[PDB]
Amino acid sequence: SQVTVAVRVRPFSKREKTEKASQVVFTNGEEITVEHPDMKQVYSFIYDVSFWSFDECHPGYASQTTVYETLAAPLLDRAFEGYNTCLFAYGQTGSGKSYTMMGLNEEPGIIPRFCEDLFAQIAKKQTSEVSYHLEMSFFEVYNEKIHDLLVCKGENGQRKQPLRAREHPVSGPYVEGLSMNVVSSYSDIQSWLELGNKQRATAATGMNDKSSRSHSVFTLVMTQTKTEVVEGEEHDHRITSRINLVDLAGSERCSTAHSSGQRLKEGVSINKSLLTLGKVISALSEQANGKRVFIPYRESTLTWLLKESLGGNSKTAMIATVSPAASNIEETLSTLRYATQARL
Amino acid sequence: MREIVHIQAGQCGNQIGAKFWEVISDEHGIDPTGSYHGDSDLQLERINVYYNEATGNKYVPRAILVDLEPGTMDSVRSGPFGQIFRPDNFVFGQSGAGNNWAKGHYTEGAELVDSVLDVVRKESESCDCLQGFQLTHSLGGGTGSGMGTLLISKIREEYPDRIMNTFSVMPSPKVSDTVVEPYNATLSVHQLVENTDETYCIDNEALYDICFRTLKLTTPTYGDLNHLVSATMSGVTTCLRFPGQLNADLRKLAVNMVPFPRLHFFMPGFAPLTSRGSQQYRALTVPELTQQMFDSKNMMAACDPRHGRYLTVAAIFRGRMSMKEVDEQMLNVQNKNSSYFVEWIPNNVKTAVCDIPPRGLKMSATFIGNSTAIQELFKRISEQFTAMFRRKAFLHWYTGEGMDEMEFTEAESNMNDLVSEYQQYQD
Amino acid sequence: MRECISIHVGQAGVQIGNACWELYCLEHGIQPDGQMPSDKTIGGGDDSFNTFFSETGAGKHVPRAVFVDLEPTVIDEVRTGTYRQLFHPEQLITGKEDAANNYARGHYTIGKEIIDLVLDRIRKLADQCTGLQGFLVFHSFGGGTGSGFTSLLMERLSVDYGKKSKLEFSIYPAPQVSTAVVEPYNSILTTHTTLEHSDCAFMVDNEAIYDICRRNLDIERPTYTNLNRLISQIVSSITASLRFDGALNVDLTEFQTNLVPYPRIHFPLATYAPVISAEKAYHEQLSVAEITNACFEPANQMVKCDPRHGKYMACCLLYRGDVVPKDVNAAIATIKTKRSIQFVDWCPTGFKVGINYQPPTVVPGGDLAKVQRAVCMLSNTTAIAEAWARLDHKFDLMYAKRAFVHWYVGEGMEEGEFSEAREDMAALEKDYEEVGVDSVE
Ligand SMILES: CC(=O)O[C@H]1C(=O)[C@@]2(C)[C@H]([C@H](OC(=O)c3ccccc3)[C@]3(O)C[C@H](OC(=O)[C@H](O)[C@@H](NC(=O)c4ccccc4)c4ccccc4)C(C)=C1C3(C)C)[C@]1(OC(C)=O)CO[C@@H]1C[C@@H]2O
Ligand SMILES: Nc1nc2c(ncn2[C@@H]2O[C@H](COP(=O)(O)OP(=O)(O)OP(=O)(O)O)[C@@H](O)[C@H]2O)c(=O)[nH]1
Ligand SMILES: Nc1nc2c(ncn2[C@@H]2O[C@H](COP(=O)(O)OP(=O)(O)O)[C@@H](O)[C@H]2O)c(=O)[nH]1
Ligand SMILES: Nc1ncnc2c1ncn2[C@@H]1O[C@H](COP(=O)(O)OP(=O)(O)O)[C@@H](O)[C@H]1O
Ligand SMILES: [Mg+2]
Repeated sequence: SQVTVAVRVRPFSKREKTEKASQVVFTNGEEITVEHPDMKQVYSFIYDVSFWSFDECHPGYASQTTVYETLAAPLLDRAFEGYNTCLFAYGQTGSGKSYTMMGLNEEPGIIPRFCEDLFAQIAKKQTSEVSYHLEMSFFEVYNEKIHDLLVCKGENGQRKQPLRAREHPVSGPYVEGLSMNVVSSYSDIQSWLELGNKQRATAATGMNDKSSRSHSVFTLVMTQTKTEVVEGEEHDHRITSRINLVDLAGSERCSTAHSSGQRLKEGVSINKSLLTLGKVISALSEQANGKRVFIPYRESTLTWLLKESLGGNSKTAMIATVSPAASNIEETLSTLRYATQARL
Repeated sequence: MREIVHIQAGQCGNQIGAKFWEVISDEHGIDPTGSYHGDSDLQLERINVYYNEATGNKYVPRAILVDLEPGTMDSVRSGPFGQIFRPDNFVFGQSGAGNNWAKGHYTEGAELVDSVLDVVRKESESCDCLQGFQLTHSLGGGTGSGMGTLLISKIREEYPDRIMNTFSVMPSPKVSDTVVEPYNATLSVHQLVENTDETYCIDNEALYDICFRTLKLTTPTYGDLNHLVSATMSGVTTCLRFPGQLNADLRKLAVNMVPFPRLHFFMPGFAPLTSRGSQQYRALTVPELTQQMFDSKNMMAACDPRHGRYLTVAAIFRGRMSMKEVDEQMLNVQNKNSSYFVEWIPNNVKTAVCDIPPRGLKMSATFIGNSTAIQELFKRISEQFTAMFRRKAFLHWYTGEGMDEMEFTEAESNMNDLVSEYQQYQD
Repeated sequence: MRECISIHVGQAGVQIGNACWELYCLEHGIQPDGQMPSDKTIGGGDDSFNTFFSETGAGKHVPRAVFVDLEPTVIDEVRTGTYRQLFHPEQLITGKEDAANNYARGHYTIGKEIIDLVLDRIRKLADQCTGLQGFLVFHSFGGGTGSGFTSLLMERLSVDYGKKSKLEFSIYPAPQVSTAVVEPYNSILTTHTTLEHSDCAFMVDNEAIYDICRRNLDIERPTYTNLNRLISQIVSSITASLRFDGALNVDLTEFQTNLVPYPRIHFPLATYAPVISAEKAYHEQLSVAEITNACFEPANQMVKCDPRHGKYMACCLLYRGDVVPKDVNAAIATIKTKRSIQFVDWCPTGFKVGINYQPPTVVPGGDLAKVQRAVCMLSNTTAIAEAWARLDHKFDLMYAKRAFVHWYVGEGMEEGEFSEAREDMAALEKDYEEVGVDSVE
């Protein structure tokens, strides 16, 4: 039960290239400094992993292959071992999060590499005796209420059913009424994810207008039928593995952003949720050292749905996208301090 | 102005509220005909917190009554202080709960909760600014557990921003006036901790012991017991009605006394309390009251705090007194008895003072405490529950009314997780 | 021609105001109805001085202040009390709901819906003023109103007005004594924002005045009325040169000019040395020497902070009554001869002096005695860093378990505004250290 926290600094965009915006964050190997332009002082942050993607020729540059091969493939092999995995993702609008997990049509992220390497290893490991079968799911959390995204809504005030979570004693928590759909190639995943992210809830306070106001979990349950009892050869014990990949929303200060009504609730819940997650992550990094603590999964929905993917003999990974400009100096600080507390 | 809506369910809630109003009216100068016959003018400045106005200087309380057998509402009507209530708020039905949490939550409670919310919306929309709700119900039973928790679930959706307390009468270890106490209490805790802000766990063993040892009474009936719960209820909302040197309200206490949201079950207490004979030999001062408050033979929780640690404590005083005495005494408590207070909260205490004491006393005090020892009050039920649930003793009266076994294991695991949460801060 | 607008936030603010304005009404002869018999007796004078009290054509005098609490229980004692005919009925009784001892609720959620009225009334008051110099705010750390609404109001005022003094008499939390678990968080979040706006932020501590009462005045069971009167005496000693005629006048542009070396270290301490009763009012000479020696005496300070654990950067001494500068020169030389009182190596002067002729007034139903002379001292030290560190340790104990945070983020706050304030307050503690270092060649 070890959780790894990482960071990836994005390189300058064309706009902030032209405006000659100032660089505030620098790298010394595994330490990352943030320097207020020259104002008074600088803060220094340390993480288990650090990806300096600011310009191409720096040593320690982090191509997408490096991000996958360092963060994800351990999740793959630990899943084939038979255990479960949870990958997180945090970053405010304009940090390089969509480029990271999904990517572009010529610059892959984490998800396509994950699925493609998965099906390749399956189809080469598939035998006359062994077999495999995968099933997906994709849902969201909005104001501590669950919603499924694979459904094609009609026309209504809202075709968003607030499903309820339950606690089966053996398997643990689950969602009542969750659409689970089979998969054997990655295109079948794209066909669902495009629809889902089209059905994801988004809103505009005054900033970038298409900003997510909800959490989104993409889960894959994978089965191993390796086991054939030679006494009669009809099926026996069987392994199952859960792989959760969750895209979160931003902290969002509610004062600088003079918000009202539904734009406040949407933000309050997200703040609460992230805090709960923080405590969990912290406690697990305090749990590996060998102490006695309590992991409060029940103070949030996202944690209660994922009690079994984090705790126990499972793996967890967190990556935090940050922008190096000077305009976005408060947001980056928030992100880095969040991930630091996730480290300790 | 702030405004409380007082819901009350079951025999316990009816019989507690009928005394609570009997006291608030005395404090504010109201008579059982609704009329005002007081002396002081501060009794009317903030009468909008509990009462509403009417034509001939009448004052009708904002009380809602949600039983399911008329046998008790008739006793309130056919009583001393029954006429002041609004007859359109005496909600009731028939086909009683049979002391079953199922009937009061799914079958014979869903058929009536709408008629209750119809009154709640009337009495809430008619307010300048509501602060929150209140409730008085008994776990272990039926109606008060089921319909109460259902109304909580339905009020927390409409009014999430506002406050929702519950003066809950928890079961007792030794005595048991009902045989299905555990199964109902567990399912009520499963629906309270997610949907409450500050509840006050009460146990009748503690009140019998208070009535026997301290007040030195030989024939304590439930009227003499609820006479204490009324006092606590009144003390919580004193600084919301009367002035003070350092005022307070419900939200202040809920902020100071709830470090984490799942931990809002409090042990209450009231001081002074003396036998009629022994009132000539006691000095009415702050330290005597503090001694009586932090003693374990006055808390209503039926739970020894010395077996745990005080996460947070609140003291609401009433009378012309000093602000040095309170601070000094509370610091002395934090320092001497440090083993009963956490260390990652340096000051585990707070204070409120009102300048207006009760009708017959020169000083009064009220005590609220969040203590880890409360796990004993649930660790017991989880023994009674599972022993009965290991082989499904009285369960066919619950399934047959539209339930399933998973709904029991849910509540069991939640209650146990709460135990483990309060144990984290014990050693 | 010499005006100062007072602002009162919270229970602490309003009660300090009910003391201060009683005092000011007594000094100037104003009755609680706002009238004056003296000006109709002889026909002259400006005893009801235009620094604090306005005037209209009916010989009435209204104060230049405004109250606000976000809770109606307090102001409704003023509206329904002995001083009801004095205040303009525009007192903010916005008693929908209180802050619940939460900075987040007195900054964004409930802190709006009031603030615009406050700004309107302050403009209405300033437009009635000619030569305004000051905005004396009285608030209290620990509370939600005094922590949040004060910060927001000062944010707005540093834009609307700008090159105007904005002082602050706050109730700083005690090291042991306190009336809430959430005192630290609110304090550390207030000092982070009320450091770039304010110009001089005085500070007191109720533990110190409690110690003063049972050792100077001989009161073993005091109450807040016995403390806010001393605070009113402080403010009167501060705001007397604008009212009464004296030798060495000292306005508000001089306190901020001779006690703030650098713009971040403007947190001084106060003392009012004669706190004796009418019995001990006799048996004692009460000369300038005794008093000035009492100001630098621990156990007579108003913040629990031993200055011998630090150094003095500057100190202003404002005297009242029968005083001659010869005695002040003597006493300053005496204090500079001593060795327990360390002054920095970059301030040999280290002394501003102010003298006035009007002695203090005696409030009936009071505790203090009549005296022919009185004194206030305001002193900047490097020692008050100790209290900041004490509070920061409590912060760092609770914020690690992430206790009491969900009540804040449930009211419009993220988790980063905390760590932005503990790292902003962990630099001022370093500044007060750097200033304490003797220079080197
Ligand atoms: C002169 C004197 O002190 O006599 C007391 C008295 O003997 C004592 C014992 C009173 C008495 O209380 C009881 O008799 C009692 C009996 C059973 C269970 C609980 C109490 C008293 O009735 C209580 C009564 O005080 C009050 O009534 C309070 O205002 C109380 N009033 C009511 O509850 C009330 C009930 C029904 C109708 C109208 C008012 C109250 C307490 C808290 C908040 C609001 C009101 C007074 C002076 C006394 C007597 C009369 C003996 C005490 O009452 C309280 C709650 O403080 C019980 O111990 C205290 C201390 C008093 O000394
Ligand atoms: N010296 C002095 N301190 C006071 C007085 N009243 C309150 N305080 C202090 O102020 C602290 C908290 O402030 P509050 O009394 O809650 O007033 P507030 O700032 O408006 O807080 P809220 O009412 O909740 O918004 C208390 O802990 C007291 O220590 C007073 O009259 N005199
Ligand atoms: N304190 C108090 N407890 C009561 C009273 N009447 C019943 N009880 C308790 O309530 C429990 C049974 O609850 P019940 O009255 O059946 O609630 P209901 O199911 O809603 O009617 C028992 O454990 C009793 O001890 C009362 O008047 N006062
Ligand atoms: N490692 C990288 N190399 C080059 N460009 C990047 C990298 N990471 C992010 N970017 C740029 O940053 C932008 C991120 O925009 P967007 O996808 O809206 O971020 P987010 O998904 O966090 O809102 C992309 O246009 C992309 O070109
Ligand atoms: Mg207040």
